[PDB]
Amino acid sequence: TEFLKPRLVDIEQVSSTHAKVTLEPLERGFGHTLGNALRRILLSSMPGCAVTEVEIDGVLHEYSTKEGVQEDILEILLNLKGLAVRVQGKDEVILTLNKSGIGPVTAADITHDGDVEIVKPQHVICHLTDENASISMRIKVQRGRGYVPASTRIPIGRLLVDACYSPVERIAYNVEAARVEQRTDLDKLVIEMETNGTIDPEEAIRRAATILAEQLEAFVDLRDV
Amino acid sequence: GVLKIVKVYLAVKRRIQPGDKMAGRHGNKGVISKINPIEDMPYDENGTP
Repeated sequence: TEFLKPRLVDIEQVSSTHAKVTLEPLERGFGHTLGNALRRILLSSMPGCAVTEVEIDGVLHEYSTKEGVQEDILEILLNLKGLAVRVQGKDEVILTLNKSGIGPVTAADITHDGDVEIVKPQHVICHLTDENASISMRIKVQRGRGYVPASTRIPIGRLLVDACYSPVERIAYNVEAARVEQRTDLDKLVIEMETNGTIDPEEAIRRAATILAEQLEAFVDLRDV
Repeated sequence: GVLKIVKVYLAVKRRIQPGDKMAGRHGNKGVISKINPIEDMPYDENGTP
């Protein structure tokens, strides 16, 4: 009759990039059910901090090329799209990257304002070939959800980049048996995930529980005709 | 007759949408039905869709 409730019995940070977690106890059938549900939601709609706008002083339009930088402006923008950031209090913020001289250019050179936190300083944006050629650029990043391209939301120097509001890429789940526990058929659910590192596993799974519940609140809210 | 001619170059970044056409290396013609969520797609045991 009863249905024993699971608990987040384990969180483990296997790598600095990602983690795995465990739910226990679960009973027959609920395993794959909650597995697909959680995987679908944890892949579908999460918070995000994808870069939104990029300004560069020497750039009129995107498809030009700056002197002293080997790669195209578009390639630089794609590298920026490969960036990941963490912010706590503010919905939006402006980041400032200023640097000249020969050598690589990674996120480590960006201004390190408090809530703004780089998760991948080693992420290279570009390389510079000139001792005196300063890339000096402002980066508006705000929160969001899902995927917002430029054509949707749509200054001449302000160049627009599509949004990629997603901190995770890979998710999988496995059911298995638990200890005897004086009761067999108890199901342990192990959830494995891969993230850039911008989201804690507990935060993500708790938000998944909350969102799926309020969706079920509609099922609770079923009224009249 | 002409006194001056002016040309202008417009860039458009077209990504993808339903109805576009693509194929491989076997004559395997194919238009694209519907861009669809990662979550509707099938995935292996390790989860990669």
